[PDB]
Amino acid sequence: QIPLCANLVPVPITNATLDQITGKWFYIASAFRNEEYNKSVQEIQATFFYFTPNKTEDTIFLREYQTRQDQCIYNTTYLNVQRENGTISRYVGGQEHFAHLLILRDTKTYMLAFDVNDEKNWGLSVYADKPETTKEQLGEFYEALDCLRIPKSDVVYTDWKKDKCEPLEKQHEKE
Ligand SMILES: CC(=O)OC[C@H](O)CO
Ligand SMILES: [Cl-]
Repeated sequence: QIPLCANLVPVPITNATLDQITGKWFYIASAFRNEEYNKSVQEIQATFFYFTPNKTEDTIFLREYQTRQDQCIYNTTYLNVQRENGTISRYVGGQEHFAHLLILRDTKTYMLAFDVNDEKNWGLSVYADKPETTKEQLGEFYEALDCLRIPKSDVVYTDWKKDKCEPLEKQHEKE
């Protein structure tokens, strides 16, 4: 009687999948079951970032340009990859958290499903290769939320008009 979620089926990460995610992405939206997670995420006004996989070490080097309180905060870190599980992981508050990487029909968008920990904390984020998207580009994201029974009204979106990091990224590139 519990309908299952075809867009959330894990898919093993290969060297080809690591090439597919190499490059620049924009953070578009998330929604979590935990309300404090939604409110925490609400302070992030925009974020774009670059991934550079290291296939030997099963890591990905992340350079992130986040706008928070109307300024740019730049940070680098390493994510771990669990190839056979289809997950990538990041240390959050000193604990490793895992997410399934789900590359969408259109390889221009992908989602991270945070469905590896306690069920009361599950959530979904979606990313694209441009800062703006259409409702249609987000079809798989909204279907998955419906299937996870997270209402659309809990989604937190970034607002690209608020970005402050394009000026920095531009200088990082001139150098
Ligand atoms: C795995 C995880 O918690 O996050 C991946 C990263 O935050 C998105 O760029
Ligand atoms: Cl689904």
